[PDB]
Amino acid sequence: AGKRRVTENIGKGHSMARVERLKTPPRYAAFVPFARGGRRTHPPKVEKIIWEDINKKEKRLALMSAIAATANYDLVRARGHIIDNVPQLPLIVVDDLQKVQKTRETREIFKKLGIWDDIVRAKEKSGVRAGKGKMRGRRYKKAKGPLIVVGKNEGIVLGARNHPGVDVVVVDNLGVEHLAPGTHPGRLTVWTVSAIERLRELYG
Amino acid sequence: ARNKPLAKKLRLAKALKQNRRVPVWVIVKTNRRVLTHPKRRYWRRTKLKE
Amino acid sequence: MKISSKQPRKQRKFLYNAPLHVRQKLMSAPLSRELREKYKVRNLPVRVGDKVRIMRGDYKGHEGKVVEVDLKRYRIYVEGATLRKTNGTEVFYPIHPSNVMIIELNLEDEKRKKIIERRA
Amino acid sequence: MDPYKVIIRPVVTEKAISLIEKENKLTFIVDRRATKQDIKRAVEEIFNVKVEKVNTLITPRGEKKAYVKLKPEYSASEVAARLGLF
Amino acid sequence: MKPSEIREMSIEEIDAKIRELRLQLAKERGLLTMGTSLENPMVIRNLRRDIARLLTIKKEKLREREKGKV
RNA sequence: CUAAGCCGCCCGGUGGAUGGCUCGGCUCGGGGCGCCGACGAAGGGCGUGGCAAGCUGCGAUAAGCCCCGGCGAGGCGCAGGCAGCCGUCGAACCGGGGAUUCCCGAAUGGGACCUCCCGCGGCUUAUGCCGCACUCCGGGGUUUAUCCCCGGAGGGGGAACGCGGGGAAUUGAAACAUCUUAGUACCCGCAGGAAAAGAAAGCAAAAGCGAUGCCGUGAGUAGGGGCGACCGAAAACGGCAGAGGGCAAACUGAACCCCGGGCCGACGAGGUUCGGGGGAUGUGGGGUUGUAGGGCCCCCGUAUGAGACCCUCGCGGGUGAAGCCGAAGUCCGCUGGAACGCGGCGCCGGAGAGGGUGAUAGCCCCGUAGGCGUAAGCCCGCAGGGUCUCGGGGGACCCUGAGUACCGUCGGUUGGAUAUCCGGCGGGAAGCUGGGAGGCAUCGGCUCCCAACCCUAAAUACGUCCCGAGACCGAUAGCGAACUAGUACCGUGAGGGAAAGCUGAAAAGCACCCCGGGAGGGGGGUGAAAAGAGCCUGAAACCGGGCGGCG
RNA sequence: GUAAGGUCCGGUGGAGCCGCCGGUAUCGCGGAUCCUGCCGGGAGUAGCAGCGUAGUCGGGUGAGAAUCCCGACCGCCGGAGGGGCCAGGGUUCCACGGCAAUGGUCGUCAGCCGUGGGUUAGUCGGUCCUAACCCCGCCCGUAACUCGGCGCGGGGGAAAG
Repeated sequence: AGKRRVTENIGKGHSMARVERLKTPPRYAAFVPFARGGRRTHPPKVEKIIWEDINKKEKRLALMSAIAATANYDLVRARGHIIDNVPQLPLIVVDDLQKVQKTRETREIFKKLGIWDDIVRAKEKSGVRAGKGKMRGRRYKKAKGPLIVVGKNEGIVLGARNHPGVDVVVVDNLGVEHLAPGTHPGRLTVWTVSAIERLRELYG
Repeated sequence: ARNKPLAKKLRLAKALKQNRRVPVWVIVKTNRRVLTHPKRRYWRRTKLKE
Repeated sequence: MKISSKQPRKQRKFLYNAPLHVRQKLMSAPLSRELREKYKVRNLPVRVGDKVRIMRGDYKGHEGKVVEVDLKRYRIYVEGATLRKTNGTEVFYPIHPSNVMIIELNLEDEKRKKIIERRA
Repeated sequence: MDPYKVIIRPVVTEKAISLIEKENKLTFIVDRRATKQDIKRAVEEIFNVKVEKVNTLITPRGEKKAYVKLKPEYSASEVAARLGLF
Repeated sequence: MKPSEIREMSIEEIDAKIRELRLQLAKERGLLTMGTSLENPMVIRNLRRDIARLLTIKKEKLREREKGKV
């Protein structure tokens, strides 16, 4: 880019700067980073290293800390989640939740549990963002709500997929960003008995 | 110039037919968007390619 | 009919350069409640013989027949939805088919009846 | 060239009409690849007349124009009337 | 003209129709530059496409005859 | 009540910054798809629209012609006009198959200072059609002229990648010659959708491994180097993918191959026969390897069985175009030109991805989550018809690649150093009772192997293309080109190469009156708003006027 | 607010935008005789002389005439500023209708703009012949070629021979 132009330098003598210029009329300057249409001085390069490495033990410790912070009332409230009607933290539910595969049934269950207010909050806080991301397909900046962690997927993913800000994750695939979106820990989480047992087995 | 080959004469004929203004109905249809084409020529200023 | 890409550029490019057989489908309008109950279908492409009621814009609540359909511009002309020129001549207002609801259907076409049978 | 593929159209200019009236000459824009024999045969077969002379030229626009002079036994005015030239 | 009615006739009739349409097209092309009050400005296009249809169907008939003979 | 002039604010002009928008760029793991051409390619020239100049598409049937299928009422390219025409006998559009397809161009019957001209043999009544370049291969004839005829090849193009040859300098060494730059730029030749390599005369030595290619690492190590500057691997180990086969000879000896015709079989596989061309200077059968393998001979055993492959007269299934289905508000009040907004009342959700719609919409529309269908073609299977392959011991006989391996010298190349590889010159064996390698040369031991003939999928390399995506750019940016862009234009020529996006929800694009030769000006209209086409916002510089201050 | 700057008020504008936390980057301009675009003073100034110093009167057209048209007078060239015709240019040729721009001023005029037209060959020239010279095939060289070359066979080569 900017390097396809054939130029010749006028040199000294003429009352002009010694700049590469085209050999055809009207003989504009070219190829130099300060000329219109020329190459950029230091453009982005595909060879740049962007991947960041983290030790496995450090990642495991961070995941354990995030899981622990999930059960803190102060952190969950300070993050922004609505837990006014939440019975207790952490919220443990029977394994029957994993078999629900209808969104209306999931909505009724969530209303009974007390996270429907958080779902409504996520829907209300989602909206159109500012900037050029709308051109590139990022028009909406959606918020995050309750996170459902289960020991086995028996239709709960399909049942609760469509709820705003709601993610259903199997315990074996749980990550740090699932529990602390945007580097902010204290996400409202709903665990199952099987998930708690798998947590006891793994201890991390 | 007095003596001309047929192929060169035909090429000159094509250039002569090309050299004309954009139709008024074309301008109306395009809503003052298409006003000219890059093949306009003045015989004494802009010369032919051949 | 199948726009899998979620990129706005590709969606708008498909909309702008859609072929005519796709622009045919892209001109559907919702039916009235009575017609929906009668035919078990939700919407149909707008024909000329149809009678519609305008639901949005300056002519909301006005009912009239369809007099012209432009697939290229994605527009329809409804009788009575007119503007006055400075010299006193009537002109039609182009209305997107999504802003109207069909209240009377022109079912003289066996292929249109086949569409209804397929979708019911 | 096969006849009925030679003649493209007639010429209806003032010079053309004057030639029709005075010198018993029709004038046609014809295919560039056609020769004088092809033009003569095409005119004779199409209009059931006898051709006396054929002259050809290539216009500055690339088209080929043919002046066809008919024999005195045949009137070019009748052919012009048949063709609508009048 | 329509392909069905073109197929309904034989090779000689198709050839005669082609010759008649070529002559008529020449006459309309002359009248186009002669007059100005053209009632139908699509005569030339229609005649050209009818000539194309006639030639195509005649060639198809010749191919079918050769295939049947072989 | 100061003339010019100076500074500040306001209004107007000139100009086109900023902001918002984006059918265009750029970059990517993954997936798909990858050659066209004498049955005349790519690239060009010229024509072609009722009004038609550019681009695009087509070729005298010329923004098109025909046929099966999908869609289902409009359509006639970019491109908002006039008049017409096409479509229900199903168009436009879309998937598949056909027809036409001027001239130049490998250009090919013979010529090109002009992409246009000039011929010779057959048929044809004539129109008109076919054949006629050069360098070869397999054949026939004769005039034996390489003359005529039959059949078949090569030529040219392709963005990057591939294979084989030829091969600099600026530059670094703070100069410079060995060196580096560099087996680089470039030149020449030859292929494909990949190419090349590929099955040990190998790698290694307590033990062993077992074709090739690619990735990690070995490793800036061994090693080369005015031992200066610098240059620089392989084995082993961990992975992806995995596959092995055929000749020459010993022996046999026409049991053979190709072209064309016939007959059985099914039209195919397979079987058989006749003519022609090859073939005893060897077609076919057999055999392909190392403490050897194979041929031949002798001896014992076996087939009664097992297996592999070929074909579809037939049948079944899977896959496979355009495509089809696919839930839920357009309810009440307010603002508004227009609700996608606000407040209230509801609904669907395996669907709250994204887009359009007169504001910001899960429920208006397209779609999405999830399903369905599809001609040709491809794959698998059933059934039937055929062809082919298949065991151990001994020998005293035979065979196992020549100007080759290798040695000396010279040039190049390499980390290859007295120990890399290639080429020239002068020499040059053994050949089964044989031969080679094991990093200076020779002798002995030990270990590994069998060259001087050929083929081989997968894992890999690229992107002229497609799908999909993005902490990339947002019109001086991003490709040079968001647009009639490799265009206009510059140079005799190689070659060089721009600028240029935005009215409005709807043209509703200002009817009528006064003035003016006109351009236009003033009224009056349209619009929520002139946003008035010299059209979104209209910055700065600059210019004119008004006001305040000085003068 | 020391400051880099932030935020409010009045006006224009008509559709997106911001605070905080954590990341990221083609991240901050008065200079580079910097690049691209636009606009100033010089300036209503120079130039519109030199080598051929050319117009005047009466009439006409037209809204408009030093510049367009007719007549007379007066002048210039006159071995070229006259006549013919190559190369080169490619429609500049003709008629009608015009003056937004072009024309060193003006213009009703035009090699300018628009709309319609115009180039007719047995005898004129190309086409035929060959000259200097060039190309193709065989052959030889080259690692090789689109590169170099003698000799044989074929062809081309003059719009003033």
